[PDB]
Amino acid sequence: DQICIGYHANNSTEQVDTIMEKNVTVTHAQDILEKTHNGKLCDLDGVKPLILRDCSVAGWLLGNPMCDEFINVPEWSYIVEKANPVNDLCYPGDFNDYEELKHLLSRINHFEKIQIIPKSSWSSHEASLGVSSACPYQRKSSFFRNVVWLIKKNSTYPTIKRSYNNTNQEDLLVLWGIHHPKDAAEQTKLYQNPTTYISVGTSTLNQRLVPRIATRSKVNGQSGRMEFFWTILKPNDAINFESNGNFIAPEYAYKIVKKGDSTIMKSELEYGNCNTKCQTPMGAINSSMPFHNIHPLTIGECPKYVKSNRLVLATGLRNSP
Amino acid sequence: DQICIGYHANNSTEQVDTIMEKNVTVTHAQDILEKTHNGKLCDLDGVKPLILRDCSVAGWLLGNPMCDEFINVPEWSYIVEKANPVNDLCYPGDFNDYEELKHLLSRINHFEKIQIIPKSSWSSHEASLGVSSACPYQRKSSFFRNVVWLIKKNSTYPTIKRSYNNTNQEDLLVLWGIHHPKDAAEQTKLYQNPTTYISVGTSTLNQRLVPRIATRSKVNGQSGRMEFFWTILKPNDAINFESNGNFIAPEYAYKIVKKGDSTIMKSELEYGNCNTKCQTPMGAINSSMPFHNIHPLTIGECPKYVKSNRLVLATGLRNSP
Amino acid sequence: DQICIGYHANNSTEQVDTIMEKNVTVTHAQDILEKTHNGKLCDLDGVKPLILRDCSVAGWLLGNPMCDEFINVPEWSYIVEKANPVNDLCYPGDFNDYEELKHLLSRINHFEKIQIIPKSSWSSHEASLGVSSACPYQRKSSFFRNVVWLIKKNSTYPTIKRSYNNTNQEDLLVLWGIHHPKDAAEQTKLYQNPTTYISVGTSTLNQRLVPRIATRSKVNGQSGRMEFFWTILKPNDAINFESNGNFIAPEYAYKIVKKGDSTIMKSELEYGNCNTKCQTPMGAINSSMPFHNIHPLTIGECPKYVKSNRLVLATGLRNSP
Amino acid sequence: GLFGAIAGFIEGGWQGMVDGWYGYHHSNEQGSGYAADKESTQKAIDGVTNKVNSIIDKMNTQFEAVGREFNNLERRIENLNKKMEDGFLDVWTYNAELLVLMENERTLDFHDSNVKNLYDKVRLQLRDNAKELGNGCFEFYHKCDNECMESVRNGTYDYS
Amino acid sequence: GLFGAIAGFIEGGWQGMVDGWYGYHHSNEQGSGYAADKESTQKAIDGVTNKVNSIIDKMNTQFEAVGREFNNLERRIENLNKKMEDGFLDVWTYNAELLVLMENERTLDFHDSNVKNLYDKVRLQLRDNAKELGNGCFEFYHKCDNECMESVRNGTYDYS
Amino acid sequence: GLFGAIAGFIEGGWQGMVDGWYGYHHSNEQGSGYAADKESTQKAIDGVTNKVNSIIDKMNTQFEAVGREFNNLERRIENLNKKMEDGFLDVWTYNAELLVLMENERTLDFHDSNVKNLYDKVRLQLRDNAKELGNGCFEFYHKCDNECMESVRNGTYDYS
Ligand SMILES: *[C@@H]1O[C@H](CO)[C@@H](O)[C@H](O)[C@H]1NC(C)=O
Ligand SMILES: *[C@@H]1O[C@H](CO)[C@@H](O)[C@H](O)[C@H]1NC(C)=O
Ligand SMILES: *[C@@H]1O[C@H](CO)[C@@H](O)[C@H](O)[C@H]1NC(C)=O
Ligand SMILES: *[C@@H]1O[C@H](CO)[C@@H](O)[C@H](O)[C@H]1NC(C)=O
Ligand SMILES: *[C@@H]1O[C@H](CO)[C@@H](O)[C@H](O)[C@H]1NC(C)=O
Ligand SMILES: *[C@@H]1O[C@H](CO)[C@@H](O)[C@H](O)[C@H]1NC(C)=O
Ligand SMILES: *[C@H]1O[C@H](CO)[C@@H](O)[C@H](O)[C@H]1NC(C)=O
Ligand SMILES: *[C@H]1O[C@H](CO)[C@@H](O)[C@H](O)[C@H]1NC(C)=O
Ligand SMILES: *[C@H]1O[C@H](CO)[C@@H](O)[C@H](O)[C@H]1NC(C)=O
Ligand SMILES: *[C@H]1O[C@H](CO)[C@@H](O)[C@H](O)[C@H]1NC(C)=O
Ligand SMILES: *[C@H]1O[C@H](CO)[C@@H](O)[C@H](O)[C@H]1NC(C)=O
Ligand SMILES: *[C@H]1O[C@H](CO)[C@@H](O)[C@H](O)[C@H]1NC(C)=O
Repeated sequence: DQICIGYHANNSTEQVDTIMEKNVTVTHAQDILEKTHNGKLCDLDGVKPLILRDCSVAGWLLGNPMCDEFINVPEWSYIVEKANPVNDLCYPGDFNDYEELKHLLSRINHFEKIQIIPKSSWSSHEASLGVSSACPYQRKSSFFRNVVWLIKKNSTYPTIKRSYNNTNQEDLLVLWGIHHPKDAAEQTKLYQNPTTYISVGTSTLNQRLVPRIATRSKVNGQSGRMEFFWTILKPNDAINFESNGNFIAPEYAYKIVKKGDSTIMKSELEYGNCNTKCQTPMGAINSSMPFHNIHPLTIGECPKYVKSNRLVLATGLRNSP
Repeated sequence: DQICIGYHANNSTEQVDTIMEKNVTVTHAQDILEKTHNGKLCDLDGVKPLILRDCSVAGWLLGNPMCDEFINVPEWSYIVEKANPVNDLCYPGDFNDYEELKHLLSRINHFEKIQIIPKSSWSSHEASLGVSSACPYQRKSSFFRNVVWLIKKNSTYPTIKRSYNNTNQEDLLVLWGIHHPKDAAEQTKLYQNPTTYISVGTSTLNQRLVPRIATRSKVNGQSGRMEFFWTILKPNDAINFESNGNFIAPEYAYKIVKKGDSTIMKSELEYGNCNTKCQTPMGAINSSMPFHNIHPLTIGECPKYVKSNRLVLATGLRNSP
Repeated sequence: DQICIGYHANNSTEQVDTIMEKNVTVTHAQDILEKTHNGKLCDLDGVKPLILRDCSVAGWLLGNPMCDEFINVPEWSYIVEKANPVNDLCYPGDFNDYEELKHLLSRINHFEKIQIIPKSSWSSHEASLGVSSACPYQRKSSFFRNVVWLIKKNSTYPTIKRSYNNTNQEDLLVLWGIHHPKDAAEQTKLYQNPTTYISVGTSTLNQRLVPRIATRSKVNGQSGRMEFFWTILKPNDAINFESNGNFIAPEYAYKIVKKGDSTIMKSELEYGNCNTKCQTPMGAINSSMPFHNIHPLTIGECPKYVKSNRLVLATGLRNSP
Repeated sequence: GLFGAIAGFIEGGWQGMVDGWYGYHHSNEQGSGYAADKESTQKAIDGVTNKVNSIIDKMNTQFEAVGREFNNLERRIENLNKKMEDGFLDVWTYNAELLVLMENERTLDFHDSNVKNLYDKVRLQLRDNAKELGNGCFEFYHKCDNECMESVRNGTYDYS
Repeated sequence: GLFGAIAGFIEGGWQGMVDGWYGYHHSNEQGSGYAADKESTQKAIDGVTNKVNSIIDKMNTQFEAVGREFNNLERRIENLNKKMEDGFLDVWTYNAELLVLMENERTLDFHDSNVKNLYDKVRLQLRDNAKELGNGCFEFYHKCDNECMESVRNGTYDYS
Repeated sequence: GLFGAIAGFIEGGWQGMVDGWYGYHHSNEQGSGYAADKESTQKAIDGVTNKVNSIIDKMNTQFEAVGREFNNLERRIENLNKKMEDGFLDVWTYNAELLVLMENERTLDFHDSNVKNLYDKVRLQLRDNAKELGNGCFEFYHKCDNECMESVRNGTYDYS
């Protein structure tokens, strides 16, 4: 009679690596690295993200005529933007401290747009003439919808003196711009005054923009340039403007309504009519696993990322061929 | 007769963790993570730090009327500043490249303040009229004590042409400012000249500041703004000034006397009439141990920081219950 | 008769360290840390690097009279510059966004210099009078060779209106400058017009430089300053200039011919008439090994760097004394 | 490997024994059979479960790298932001690759030690009542029926 | 665990033996007593002291993170400066947690191996002059008085 | 150390045996000689070669830190760029120092285990045909000429 001690074998094909040896077959093994994703952009925690589609953050905020879809958006979970949005600054120019603003809007989850200077309150200037062929809407010359390109009235551009006082409880994102024309004739034609300025001030702001008249390469037909500026206006602070020309006045500002964790993501994906916990630019992750190699940059309840093909722990023992 | 081999046991309650098992009781164990600190700000190596208390670095350097305690400070070990110092720029405005300067003063351990332009040498302007209710001293209108707010004399502000040549062996921190008024009347009332400037130059500096006249929100009663600028002046270099108005002239500059390892620390703590080797914002560390979890940012002979509750090595062996 | 099991010994002196014990003698050991380098700057992959020697990147691009060696350089592998090149801006001044440009030229491996505005095409100004004693060539007053210091002709400086359109397939680095004079007399003496400007524009550029007249410390004899600016001009874009004075016009621009991996290295070494795979500031590495402690910053097929005296693996076993 | 039992003095594994990781094959007059050792198997299961969960749980959490925007004249700080994430995510790539290699080697040795200690459990149990055959088997000097065989597995044979 | 001695063929520890980590209990006509093995204890003390000091000393030094000031329009680079220190100090949090776990496991195994080698020291010393009882004790076939017992501990019994 | 063979029940190494890492010394009527065990030596060579290459290969690649230029008013971000590279290159300095220490300790134990398993290979081979002397030698109860001695080394003595 006989008793033998011994160990488990099976027909497992699973190999792992050690320091001393590689491709060792084992009875059981556990894979820790995730490699799968549904391949779509999905609501975070049951709330739809802000997918700008063909518009940029600038295009959206300024109100490019081609971004009407996002005239009054609801609360968002995270911001998705394409690699090179076609609808950015329809009128050529630049947006001052754009990246810092983009970074600010990552940590916001809802705006409310309010009127702060009615378009119809410009009793001494023309307010409905500032349209351009660079910014078409339905084959018709138009302009960024949230700011107003003021023009002289009766061969006179009186000095603008206006302000808005933030009587609300929330911070206020306020946007304005300055028009840099192509030559002196144009300056006279639009603003009368040859030597103009734009002064803007808050508790902390103190600027005086001077437009710049020059010939430059045409972009969407224009040698002129629009240059845009922003500030956060604090509860109970006021913003003051003064200009004798070239002023792209605000009409609408943004009341910061909901704040929270998010950021801007570069992705060419559409919405997936779907719902998730975790998200990469290439796709959303649904699993229990604790590591992945899909994409560096991420948002959501995301298991950790690393750059590797295969991570596999031995759990069982050396299997006998 | 009999001989047995065996091992130590005791009544140790100390548990540690391993990969395979956790809360294993052992006969001896060594704790490596430090968690204690005396809870006070203490002299580094027997030398008192620069504790600004309610003043900021700007307030101190410019000579805010409320920072008189720090009129002529001795050599310091490190700089402590509160989260939001109440005495900063008493007259509202901004300090140009403030953070870069703050960073410069971290690696300094002693200034010597020298007069470079006597206040009484301004024979063609008024030098003792530049006080403001924004900057009170003992219920009386005053101003930053190290710079001079010049004013017109006899309805005339002649063009200032001055300079200081650094005949010393040390580098020199030099501070000046420009006044941005609220309207044209004020400009005339203070400086006569409507169109003014401030040009400043060294071997490497080349600037021309232009003040900015505007209505803006009142801060400490003022719609005007003071904007301050600095430079390091090298041994044997000179600094040149020219202005026909709005010039906040220097009187005092700082001779960099002692350099060395330090930095600015945000802490609400007072001095502890005490002496130490290592320091965090929350407290000073005195021990032999090699790790801690108290606070990220630190200065002194400080054992290393990590974010963890408990680190404990087994030294003895498994204790038998 | 007898059979014994046993292990190898030799007369190896090689010691290694373990966790439990240190300086343990072993029969064999492998050193992994590299510590040697030929001590010279060598061609990368059989192609000579750009060794500026006593010139800086600014001096080279602007065409400082003392950098004639690098008038028309061939394709380079990497850029070497001394700690403090003696030939930088011979005429004192500054180079706008210098570090960003330096960083741009790291990832380039060949320029081709083209004429874009012939020096002899300035029919209404003087183009051959702009020389300075600050910039000597063979004891004779000269100037940066790639830009042109224009001067008034017949007590008149007409408004310059020029442009260049990038009809090439490659991007174009274009350089210009502005002269900041010492006083109004000089301004009249050189440019006639008291109030001058320089406007420059592309698809994306939009600037208007205004010179700054001031007394400042003399450097190489000059209280005046030259300030230089650059842009990349895209294929099919044009650059426009307009000025009524103080304009340091371009003549030559750089066609970006070869792009690729490289960067600027600070080293006091000369060329070694040699050829290598890997390079540090102190010397080039030739070996099979996988780690080193020579110098942090590197380029080439370089085994990894770490800060340690000795790394040695045991391969054999404990040797018996 | 390190402890000489698996693929050593025990030549191979038993395909037939499926109820556990380590165990017994018996042979007597009533027959021959496979049977797991519950305690030894469940010790190892616990250990290896906790080794796994320790690698997962103590990652709390690694670097959480959410993107930034730099522009055409901030190429230096973009490169800096680039290099930071290279360096980090390539530090974890080293950790994780090597951790898994080292712990894969220990886990196999853990199993080798377990089969060895099981062997020695029974050796000490049976004392002089059986001969070691050197291949992991003991041959009894007396009849060992199923009650006897199960008493070896319980740890209750010759309880004194 | 790995070497089968502590909490294995040696069931428990001796509370009574306080002068060292590993040692002897003897029993004869003159009495019974506990006594440490100096060499074995001091080997282990040295080792474990150097293991500790290696974890401490070779940290020379970790990241020394002294703070910076960024302003309202430098939120990107503030975030960058933020994330850097997250990533780093969370890399050391992984190292240190896991180092301690792995070395805690080795230290226990180190002790297990030590008690095993001590057992085998004496087994080889006594050869056929005593019987192994399998619980860590040897029963002598001859009288072993205190001089004899101390000679076992010295390594001097049957010196040949 | 951990496995008790090297510098334990085998007191010392053989200077005379140069053809391999582990092996045999025989002694009989025809003479005495040293001879390596090929298999055991080549197992270890493979292992240790792969341990080395694993430390080298899996570094693919560490941080590749190519320099940047910051100016007089960008001292904060220069310091930031500074501190990043401190922190990183000092993380690898910890990894590498400690990796080498831990694997140096395992490699010695690997060798100790190897000499032990070789000893037990032969013990099981010779069964009751020789006496263990406790110093790593077996004394045969019968004549063992060179053909016999080589048959022990082949693994072919008493092949059944
Ligand atoms: C415009 O200004 C002119 C001055 O020439 C004035 O006479 C005229 O009445 C104004 N026109 C309108 C339409 O109000
Ligand atoms: C440059 O020249 C081409 C003609 O060769 C023209 O089509 C293009 O529009 C020009 N670019 C600009 C910016 O004017
Ligand atoms: C001030 O200037 C006036 C010019 O109206 C001159 O006559 C007068 O004497 C000056 N006043 C003083 C106090 O010097
Ligand atoms: C804004 O309005 C409130 C009155 O509702 C006033 O008290 C406050 O001072 C105003 N803010 C400014 C900057 O003038
Ligand atoms: C320069 O301008 C003057 C005007 O005084 C003109 O008469 C003269 O002919 C011009 N000189 C030359 C050399 O062309
Ligand atoms: C400063 O003064 C010294 C004379 O003491 C002089 O040599 C030096 O050039 C002066 N510096 C400047 C910038 O003028
Ligand atoms: C493991 O490595 C082996 C031999 O080096 C190689 O043949 C194979 O590609 C690897 N395993 C698998 C499943 O590919
Ligand atoms: C260790 O973990 C145990 C069981 O998981 C738990 O009860 C306990 O909280 C831990 N030890 C201590 C002292 O808290
Ligand atoms: C190893 O350390 C020993 C003792 O701590 C010391 O004497 C020696 O300097 C080290 N080895 C060498 C070769 O220097
Ligand atoms: C194990 O087996 C014995 C003998 O066959 C049996 O009587 C008993 O039920 C079992 N005892 C335990 C403690 O499992
Ligand atoms: C150890 O004990 C022996 C026998 O009792 C005693 O004679 C001697 O003094 C000791 N020898 C050594 C080397 O410690
Ligand atoms: C090993 O040795 C035997 C006995 O001396 C010899 O006959 C044979 O050639 C060898 N066999 C093998 C398999 O190496």
